[PDB]
Amino acid sequence: VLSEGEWQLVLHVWAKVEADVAGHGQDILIRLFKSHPETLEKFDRCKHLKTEAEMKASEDLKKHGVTVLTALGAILKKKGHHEAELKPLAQSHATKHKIPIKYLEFISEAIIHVLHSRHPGDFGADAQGAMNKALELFRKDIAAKYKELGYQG
Ligand code: HEM
Ligand SMILES: O=C1C=CC(=O)N1c1ccc(O)cc1
Repeated sequence: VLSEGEWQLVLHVWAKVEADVAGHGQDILIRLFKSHPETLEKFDRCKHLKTEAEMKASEDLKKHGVTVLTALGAILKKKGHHEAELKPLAQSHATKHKIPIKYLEFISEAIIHVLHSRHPGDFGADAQGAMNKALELFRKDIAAKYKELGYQG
């Protein structure tokens, strides 16, 4: 469980992300695809992205990144009470997109990299620790739901 202070650090930095959801979403997905290129194979329209500049110019990539950050933001604002928000995400990610927990670890690392790149002054050790605990709780709860739906990935 997170402390109230740890939640407040997570939501403080999240309010910075919300100043430019699209740009943060682009940088997070570009970092994910650069660091772990196998992840580009999870959506057919993304095999066409061969350069960083094409990734930055893709309206499709930018809209995907806003959808990710919008859903994750709503989950983090529930401060752990996120069953109703997490269930549908687990359903689609386990049964349709087939995203393994290791790929949710990859995108978590990219989220931490971008938040520290853009907001170092508001993302020091305590804030990084709080965000890492919040993303750990997200991945733990989503994996339990994956298993309830019969997906062991
Ligand atoms: C913080 C983690 C993530 C969140 C909150 C998130 C959220 C979402 C949401 C809200 C959608 C649209 C609704 C849906 O189908 O569920 C979506 C679709 C999708 N996600 Fe994720 N996602 C996450 C991580 C990933 C990762 C790591 C991958 C691939 C490696 C991925 C692949 C997909 C695909 C292929 C779709 C459908 C895209 C489309 O049809 O245009 N997701 N995700
Ligand atoms: O799977 C792929 C390949 C490239 C791309 O943009 N995505 C994607 C990632 C996360 C997401 O939520 C939606 C789509």
